[PDB]
Formats: sequence, structure tokens, C-alpha cells
Amino acid sequence: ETVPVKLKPGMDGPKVKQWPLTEEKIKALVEICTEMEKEGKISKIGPENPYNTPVFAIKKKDSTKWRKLVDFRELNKRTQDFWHPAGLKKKKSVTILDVGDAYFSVPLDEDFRKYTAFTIPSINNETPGIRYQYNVLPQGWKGSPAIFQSSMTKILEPFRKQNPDIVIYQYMDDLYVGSDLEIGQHRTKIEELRQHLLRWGLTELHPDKWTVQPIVLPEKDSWTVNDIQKLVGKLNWASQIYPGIKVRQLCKLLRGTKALTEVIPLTEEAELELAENREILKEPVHGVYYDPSKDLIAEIQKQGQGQWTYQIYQEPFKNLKTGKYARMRGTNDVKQLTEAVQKITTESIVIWGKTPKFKLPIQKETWETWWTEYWQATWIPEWEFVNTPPLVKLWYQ
Amino acid sequence: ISPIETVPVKLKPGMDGPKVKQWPLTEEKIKALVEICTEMEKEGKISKIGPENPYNTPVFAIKKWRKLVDFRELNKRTQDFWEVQLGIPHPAGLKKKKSVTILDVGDAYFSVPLDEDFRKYTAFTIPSINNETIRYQYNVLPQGWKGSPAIFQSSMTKILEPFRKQNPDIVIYQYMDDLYVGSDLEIGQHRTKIEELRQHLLRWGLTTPDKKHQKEPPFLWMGYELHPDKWTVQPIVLPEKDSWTVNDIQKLVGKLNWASQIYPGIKVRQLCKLLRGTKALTEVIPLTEEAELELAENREILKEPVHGVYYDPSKDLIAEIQKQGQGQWTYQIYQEPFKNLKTGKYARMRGAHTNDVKQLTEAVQKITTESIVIWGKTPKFKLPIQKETWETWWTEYWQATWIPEWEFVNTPPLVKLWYQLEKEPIVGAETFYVDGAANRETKLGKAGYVTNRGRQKVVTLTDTTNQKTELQAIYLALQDSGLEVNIVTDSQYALGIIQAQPDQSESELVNQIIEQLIKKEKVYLAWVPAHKGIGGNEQVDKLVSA
Ligand SMILES: Cc1ccnc2c1NC(=O)c1cccnc1N2C1CC1
Repeated sequence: ETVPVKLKPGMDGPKVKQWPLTEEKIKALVEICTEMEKEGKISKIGPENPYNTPVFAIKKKDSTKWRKLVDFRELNKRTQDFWHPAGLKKKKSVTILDVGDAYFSVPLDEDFRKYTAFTIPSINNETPGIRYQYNVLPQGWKGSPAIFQSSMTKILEPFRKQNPDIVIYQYMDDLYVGSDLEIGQHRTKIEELRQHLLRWGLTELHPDKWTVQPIVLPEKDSWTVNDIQKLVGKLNWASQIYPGIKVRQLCKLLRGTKALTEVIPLTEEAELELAENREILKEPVHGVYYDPSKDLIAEIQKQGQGQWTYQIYQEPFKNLKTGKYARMRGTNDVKQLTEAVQKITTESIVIWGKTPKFKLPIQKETWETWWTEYWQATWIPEWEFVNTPPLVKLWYQ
Repeated sequence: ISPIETVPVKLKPGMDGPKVKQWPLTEEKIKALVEICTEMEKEGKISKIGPENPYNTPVFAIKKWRKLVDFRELNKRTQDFWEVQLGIPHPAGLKKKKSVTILDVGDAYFSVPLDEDFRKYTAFTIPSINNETIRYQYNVLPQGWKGSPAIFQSSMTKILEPFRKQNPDIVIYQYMDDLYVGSDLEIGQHRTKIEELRQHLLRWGLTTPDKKHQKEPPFLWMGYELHPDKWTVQPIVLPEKDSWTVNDIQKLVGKLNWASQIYPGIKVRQLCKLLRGTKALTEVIPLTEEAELELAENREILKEPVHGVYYDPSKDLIAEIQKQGQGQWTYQIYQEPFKNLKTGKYARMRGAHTNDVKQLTEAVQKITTESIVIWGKTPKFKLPIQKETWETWWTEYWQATWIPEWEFVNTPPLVKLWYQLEKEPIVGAETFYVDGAANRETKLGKAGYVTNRGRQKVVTLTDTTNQKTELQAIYLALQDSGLEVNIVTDSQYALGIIQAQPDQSESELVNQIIEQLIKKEKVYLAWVPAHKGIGGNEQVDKLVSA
């Protein structure tokens, strides 16, 4: 059986070029692909198939063996459309599972295969690339999870009737399961699900912890002109989100062309102004509601010393969530940045069940040379490169 | 000819290739084509058609006579195929062999069968003075058709496939109608393998030159001389004329530019000067004295021979870099001291605002990607920078930046941080509150400042903007100021640019500031929002708006 799939009207197959790969990787591909070839998963293609999609190799979490990874972003975006339990987000713990394996079992409408074409490069172009196209449902294709939904639910009902207290959500090649249970029973019971899943062909987050973090203002024994200026700056910005924020009293303390280091005693009025503002900030600005008809946006700023702040939002200054990320043991802005995006995407997946478009503070060249080297998810969000304003950073500190 | 499974071809969806009429030719050609064609007709190449064919491409006859056909039309209505790798092997990434033969198949396209189904579409015609009636169509890949290259290579790849699995000690390169074959076998063994190869191909209909007709090493490659164990940089000759047109000069530069990578010390600054304001390619420009000079110095340099070794997978790849001037970098990649695999030069990237550390970072990113392609590896770098400076730069810069494994090399001129901004205000140091503004309809602007010690100054500008004026103020401040300053501005723009400590730019203005900046002994720059009752700022806000 094969449900015919089609590209969005008037759209044509992807013709994305293959970035170069490390020796190590390439080999693993050649290795992996001969395997999938023998098993029929994929077949070699000719010069008449002009389409092409990028592929690479990764090692998810603690693994010596490589995993083939194909970047179907363009294909997905060109594939027709097909067709979220808030419960998920509101859980104690949530676990992710990799059901990509499941897709192999299903054949792909032969008429669509051509588009799935890809290439195993060679060093120094010394060799003609190894061209392939899938014969089954490929992992990463927005279309796979879909055509597989039917069989998915089936295999799921059981665990969903046995344990109708947990929530199982599927995104691409991932399965998200959440239970307010306790860990011991959680790590052991999840096992129960992978057991049930295993008799077919397959093989630790805390949502109640994600929110819109509070802006904190500096408190100091004494205040210099400089100190006060920087304060007013932050406050002034913050007034865009909280029009309740006032700076009159403080501005006054400044009236005059004094030295920058001059110490200024605060007025009872100014101290009130601060008091009042501190309070206006003890909570996230009212009326911030997520909109599904709109795109999620995740902005990240580099704070230095391995720290990174980020905000998820659809409309400017109306954050749905804001956060920070410290650094993973083992001096690499790119590993950190990559790790961050993955964290923020997963987190975005949980809550709204969709990936955010990233605005990365890095140069295209830099990011493209290495991100694939620390990537570890089965999915890939969208991203663009920017230049962090000097301000935006001081503010989220 | 050849018996390989033909490739399924189809015309771009919808499109179809109907008719570009025939170009009536003289009688000497109408028959000089009638001849050559009867030929191919027998060889099976072309097939006398007409039964049912509305399509047609025009034939031409060029000075021997020889025939040419215009599929120019046919092509644009032909589906697109999988591109012919235009990414190509660079000498520096080859593994030394004991021998390397080259087999020029020559007559190939005409050996590979055409997708029968599609042949009709190839129909073309031969004139006849009195047009009283010659219709043909190709049965094999047509010399000039869109898909001939892809369709051929692919067949090629399929024909070697066995052979290679059978002969892993042998290595084959397919380029155009060419095949480079090298190995580690002995002089006779290889010879014999070639022969095997040769006939194997004929077992498939692909003719190739024998041993007493094949070309001999070294082989010319995108500028190099390839010997199976080493390569030499083709000698580069520069003409000596009394007549140097613009054209002559450009091409020279073009040539010298290429040599800039292999050869050390090449210059074109003064030759380049000679094009300034040129009115025509055919124009003649007398070479200045300095020109007649570097050109000579370049000839001396160009005589030197550049020898090079290949890649040994059992040795470290190492890339060392040098700062040959601002924005200008030189690099050499070797495995054994002085035995270079590859060398190159990256020219001054002249943008809005950077610095060496940043520049160095991109140079490094560039070599890495080059390397991942050439060798599928990343060299261990040796950079003219101290881990401390890099540690200072990254640890404090706003953008994700990375440098793969590397090692400091104390080979000046070193890349450093020309200046650093204080992290806190400076005590006793004067304090300049600067500002500037410009109208959105006159582009008339005012820039100036007001400071604690009473000192001040305003100035008028014409044809400027908000950002140019704001910068202007900071400059003034940096001038009428002592060796330690505190500067407070309201321009997020000015700030950011400076917050990133630039040391090179294409703005005369910025450059000047930079200079000023490097001069000072202690600088702290600060920012305060625009139009508020913020001391000092509300003051200048009054002077730059009168
Ligand atoms: C032009 C070219 C491109 C790619 N590889 C090669 C060649 N030609 C050679 O002569 C050559 C020289 C040294 C090592 N490999 C070489 N060969 C390989 C085939 C033995």
C-alpha cells in the first residue's frame, strides 16, 4: 500500500547543495548506506534525478557509532500539508523517545521518491558522489510521521488505555511522554513503553520549571552618576514592556554636567521610584497569550563566560517565555550555541508543539562550518544570523 | 558502439521542442555535410529519419569541412539533470603514486546510446540548393546536448564499478572524456592493469589510446605540473612590451594575482594604478617608473621554481598563518617542515568595521573549510596570536566565535587588541557629554559636546546624517581631551561600533576615532538614552538643536 504524496502546488523538488564532510563522517555514511541499500531502504539513482538534499552524520548522546542525519528542511517546506494537548506542558516530568525506526516499515509512494535524493560526497571531489533515494518513509520528513499516524495510534492505544494518566505526543521522529509520577516509577515505567514498542521495531525534562524570568535591578550601597545613568538606561528600555516604569526622580539626581564617578545621595522620591519600579517588575507583563496562527520566534544573545540569554515570542516585547543557559562541561561558543538551540527547541516543542525560528548571534560562515558537529536531535529548526544590539544584552543580564 | 542501459530522459514538464528552421547553405557545404553524415549513419550513430518527426535543429558547417548542430533550442526544453561535478580535485590533496596513466577516450558521447524514447527530439536537416526534398536524428548522446555530460559520466561510473571493487589498489579520476589512472604497483604491473582497463572499456564499446599514443607525465592541472610523486608550479612568463594596453595590464594583474598564492612577495599596487580612469581596453598606458619596477621585481620572483609534495594520510596536517598587512593574510599548509602541500593568500576584506582578531577568525574558518574538502581534515593551526589575547577577545565579544585546535607561534607582526575600553569610569579623568543631530529634509546636522570643566564646542555639518554627526562628536571629544577620558553618548549606533573595538574600517571618520583611541591611555565610553533631563546630555541636546 502507498498513500500518494504531493508537493505543494506548483512547487518543485529540492536542489540543495551538499556541504563538505569530514573523512570520518563520509565513511560512516558509505557504511550506513550500503546497509540500507542491501535492505532495500534506499536505492542508487541516476543523472536524470536532479533533486538533492543534505546529509551528515552525528552521535546523539554517548555513542561511538554514527547516525545518519538528513536535512529535509527544504523538502518539508515544499511538501503538501497533512491533517496539541496542553496537558503535556503542564506535567512534572516529560521524556523523549526516538521512533524514527518505525518509518522504515512503510514504503514511500514511488512517485515521490525522486525528491528524497541525496549524496555521499568524496574528498577532493576525487570521486563522483554516491547518489541515493529512499524507498520507504525517511526519518526527518514532515510527511513520514503523518502517513504513519494511523499505525502509530494503534500501537499506542494500549499504553494509552493501560495508563490513561500519561500524555504521549509525537513531533517528527520524537515521542514525548509525560506523567506526574515519581522518577523511580517513571524511569522504570518508561522502560515499559520502550518494551512494548520494541515488540514492533524501535529503540528527562521538567516543564513545571519553565517560565518568563524576572528582570532584576542593581542594588548598591552608594550610587555614582555612571551607576545611575546605566540604571535609567535599563529602566527606560523596560518602560516599553511596563509603561508603569518611571524615571523622573532619578533623571533629576543627574541634572548637571557632573563627573561620571561623582557619588550621588538618593532622594526619598528617587528611592520610591526604584521601590515602585522593582515591584512593577516582580512579574511578567499582563496579557501575553500564544497565537497558533503565528510563528514562534526565539532570540538569543551571548552574555559571555559561557552564558546565553534568550526569549521566545511572536510579537516584540511580549515574551511567552524568557531564559538563560549555563555551560556544558567540556570553551566552544558553537557547541554551546548549538546545545542552546536544541534545548530551546525541545522546550518550544513541549509547550506549543512547534519549533521556533532562531535568530543566532553568529556569522553564517562560522555556524555552517561546525554546528553539525554538535547537533544531536533528529529535527532541525529554522534559523537566521544577526548582530546583537549592545543594549538588548545589558538588559537581559 | 556501446551496450549500456540507456538513461530515461523527458522534456521539461509541458515544454516540447518543435522548430528552428534550417539555414540554407552553399553547395560546397550541403555536400560536405551529406558526406560526414552518411558516415555516422553506418556507424549507427545517426539514423536517417523522417517517418514522423516535426522537431528540428539547424546544422552548420565550419572550416575543416566539419559539422556543428544547434540544440541550443533542444537543450532549454530538456529536463535538468544531476550536475557534473564542477567541484574539482586540487593537487595538494592527492596521494603520491608510482605512476599515473591518462587514457583519452576522445570519441565518447557518440559511443553512449541515447534514450530511444527521446531520439525523435534530436531531428535536424541538411539543405539542398533546389530544395527538392535529408532528415536525421541521433541514436546516441549528441555532441552539444544538455544531458550528454551527466548521462555520459554516469555510464562511465557504472562501467568502472566492477573494476574498482576488483582493483582497490588502483585509483581512477574521471574528468570530461578523460580518465586519470594511478597506482602503487610496479612499472610493468601497472602497464598491464591499464591494458586490462583499456580492453574492459572496449568490452563496453569505449575506445581509448594505447601505450604508444597516450600522453606522458607530467600532466597539466589547473595551473600545476603533476608528476605521480610530486608537482611543480608551471613557470610563469611575463611579456616585455613598449605597448601596454589596459587589457595587457589587467591580464597581467590577473596573472600576478594567481601567483600571489604560490609565490611570496608579488605586488600589483602600482600596476593596478595604471588603470585609474582608463577610457578604453584598447587604450595605451605608459607604465610609471614604480610600475616598470615591481614588474621587474616580480619577474625575478617568478623565475624561482615552486616544488611540492603530495598528501601522506599518516602525517599531521598543519596550517600556519601570517599577517601580511592589515586585512591581508598568508597561509601555508604542510606535513613536514618546509615540504608544503598547499599555500595561499586571502586579500583584505574591506568592510564596515572589524579587527585583526575577527579577521584572523575568518581566515581560519576559510582554511578549515578548504581543508575539509581537500583532505577531509582540519589542520592543527599555528597562529601569530597569544592564547591570552584570544582568551580576552572571545571571553568579551558579543558574537559566537571559534577557533579549532591551535598553537601560538611567536612570529611577528602579531595580531593584537590595539586598545581596550575601560570597564568602569575613570577617576579624575575629564567627562565629555557629546551629541549630534541632523534634519530629515536638509541633511543639515550639528555635532558637539559639553563637559564638567566648562569646556565645550559645537559645529555645523552639511549633507550628513544622525549617525555621522553622532560619531563626529565622539571624535571631537577624543581631540579636545587629555590622555584619559570618559565619554557619554546617546547613540546606540556609535556605541555598538565602538563597543566592538574596531581597528580597521572604510570610514575616514571611524578610522580617525580609532587612531585617537589607540592613542589614549584610558577610555571609558558610556551610553545614556536620547532626549531626557539627563545632565550633560540635556545640555548638548540644546546646543545641537538651535
Ligand atoms: C589530474 C588528476 C586529478 C585527480 N587525481 C589524479 C590526477 N592526475 C595525476 O596525474 C595524479 C598525480 C599524482 C597523484 N594522483 C594523480 N591522479 C590520481 C588518479 C591517480
